[PDB]
Amino acid sequence: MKTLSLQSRAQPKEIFAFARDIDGEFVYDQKIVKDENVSYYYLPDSKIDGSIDLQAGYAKFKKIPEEKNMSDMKCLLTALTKYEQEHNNGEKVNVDIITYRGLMTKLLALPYNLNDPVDLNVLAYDGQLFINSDEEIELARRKEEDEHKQQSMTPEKYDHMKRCEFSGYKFEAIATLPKPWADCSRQQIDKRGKKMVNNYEQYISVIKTGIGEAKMLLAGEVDCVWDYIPEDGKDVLSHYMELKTTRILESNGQVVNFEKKLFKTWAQCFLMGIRKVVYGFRDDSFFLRDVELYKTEEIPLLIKGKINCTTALKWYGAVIEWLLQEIPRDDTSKAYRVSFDPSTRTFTLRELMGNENSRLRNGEMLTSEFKQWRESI
Amino acid sequence: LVPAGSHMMKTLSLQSRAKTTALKQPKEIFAFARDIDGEFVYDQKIVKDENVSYYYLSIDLQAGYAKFKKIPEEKNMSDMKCLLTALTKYEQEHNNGEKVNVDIITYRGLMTKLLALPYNLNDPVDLNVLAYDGQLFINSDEEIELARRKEEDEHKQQSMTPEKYDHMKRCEFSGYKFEAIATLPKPWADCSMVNNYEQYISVIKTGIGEAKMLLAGEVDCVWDYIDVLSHYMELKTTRILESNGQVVNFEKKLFKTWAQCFLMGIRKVVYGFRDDSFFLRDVELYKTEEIPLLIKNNALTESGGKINCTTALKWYGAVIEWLLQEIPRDDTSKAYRVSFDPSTRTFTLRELMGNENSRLRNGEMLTSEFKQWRESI
Repeated sequence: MKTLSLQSRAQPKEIFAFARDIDGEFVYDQKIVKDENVSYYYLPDSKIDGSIDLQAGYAKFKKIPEEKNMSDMKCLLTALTKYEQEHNNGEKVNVDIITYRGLMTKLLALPYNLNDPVDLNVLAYDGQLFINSDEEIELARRKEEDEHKQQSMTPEKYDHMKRCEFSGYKFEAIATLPKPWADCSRQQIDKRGKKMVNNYEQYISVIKTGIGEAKMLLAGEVDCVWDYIPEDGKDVLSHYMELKTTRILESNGQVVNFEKKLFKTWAQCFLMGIRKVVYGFRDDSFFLRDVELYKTEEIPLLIKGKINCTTALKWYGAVIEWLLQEIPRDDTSKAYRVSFDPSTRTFTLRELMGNENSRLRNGEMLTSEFKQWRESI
Repeated sequence: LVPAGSHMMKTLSLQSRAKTTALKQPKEIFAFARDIDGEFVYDQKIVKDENVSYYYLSIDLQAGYAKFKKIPEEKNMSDMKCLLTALTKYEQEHNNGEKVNVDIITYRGLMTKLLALPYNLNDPVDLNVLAYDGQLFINSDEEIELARRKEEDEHKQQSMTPEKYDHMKRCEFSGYKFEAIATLPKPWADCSMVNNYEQYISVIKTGIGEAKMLLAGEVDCVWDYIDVLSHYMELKTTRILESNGQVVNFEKKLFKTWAQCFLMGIRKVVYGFRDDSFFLRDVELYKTEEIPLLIKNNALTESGGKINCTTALKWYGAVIEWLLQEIPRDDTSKAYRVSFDPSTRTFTLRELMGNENSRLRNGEMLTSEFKQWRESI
């Protein structure tokens, strides 16, 4: 086991996308993903008047079982395989690390969320590091946390919490359209507040980026398009936006808690090259009362221990460099666990058992089809 | 344990839309005709001198119904053979022995089905497509068409009274009767039973986006004299507009008429309006270019929903661009099926097996005469 002191200090572009459909199946064709799997922002000021009910339709929420909603490296590799075959001249993508934005967000946000655990699996294959959350650990963590909530909250509060979760998806539904306005039917526009809401559908952008000298492929869910998707398909990232919801702010204490969320939102968007985020603010009856659009670049200054985004990024840089330094890049006989333990506040890198390596390399992280592809090159 | 889709099939989103592009001006390059005896006429002088009608216009549109000379519908399917016969003659005699300079060769009616699709989601489409001599040839499928009309007819017997079934046949006759009573066989100065054998077919060069296309289409009459397209006119009939429901019925027809005329560069359309007793009560002249605004300004309604001609055209542009992108132009070893399935609302492109390819290339679509000609160039 190796240990990285917490005191350690060191232009994104989308290259492909994929989606999960309403039935939980994955969609890989680039054209169809762009044509019918990403929505467009539409929320006129006239409707931010307190009439929009973000808990309406809760009972028919189509919710994916959490066991099928963990970060999945397999679909990422399936999409990557297609990209390499069809758009990278049959060559492997030129990065050092392949992972999900949400996992990197956990690393970036760590210095100011020392109460949150982190557990990541890392393994070297074909000269690249593949990083994902651990299925077993994650599933158990989610189960434990929900069971704890059910047990420690009144029935009313627990149901209220579930409705808050729902309201985020509901906000996305009532603040977006499936196509540009000019290509929508009147029914598609006028009847969005009644449309069934689901969390099966996801649009996943995969970007090439990096930090310091590290090159990274990062996959992340994107909520919508702010204006349009460039016809020539260039610099599409700058056209995306995130959509969040939170409670109205009625006191100083609530504002400080909002800054903590803002930090996490900055981390998510910054890593992904997303330049805009809209927050919807709702009351305890779930009515939409205010909306605010933030530029990602200004969030650090809207935030006023003491959160420092620069320090966070220097820490993140140090973690990434450390992994690249400490994990033998061409040794495929081992797998590693990167862990942050909140009870001792230690950030650790350890070698997993051979059988854990076997599990990861033969299904959980790497797929047979991806390995066969990379072998064939 | 069954694939979600065939590995030999690709899907186009119904939401796909091309950017609006410059209007293309169609131009006639040759014509051919089918005579009263059902024989084809290819000589340009003879076709123009003997096979063209001229507009000239109580009147009972079901009169003479008893003698309607109706060609057997299985002898009236769109025929690539006659088109290729006419095209060969054109290439030999007027194009300096070179192939016509287009990407796609097909019939107007088939393209109309694609253009009108967004507002006709219950109507199936099935087209055969194949690459030959650097060009795509597109026709309906003979067997599918045969089965489909019979299927629909059985469905009618099964759902209609003998009288209403009879009423539907008289409605069909009334259109041909209107043409007969509203035209002369020659210009007035030379004029000293109803049938659907006689057809005058204009073949035009046109385009959409970057695609160049040859389209063959029946033309009803000349409005003044033989830029020949600008001298043609379409003739249609429909029931008088005595209720909102009839306005609904008319709008669907008027949109299809716009699509047909727009694609062919026909600039004028006359509708005859008839009552229950099939008396002609009103006649209205339209310019094709004014139809989209008439439809837009109609409060009554029916991308599904309100018909929008611009949206239709953007869909059509997307379809044509997609076909040209997805079907290898220089591979003559394969044939394709383009299909819209109303039950699933999916638009797909599927590679046919070798024996279907052979059937199309060796008689049904390509003729031996046409292939020998193109080879000799």
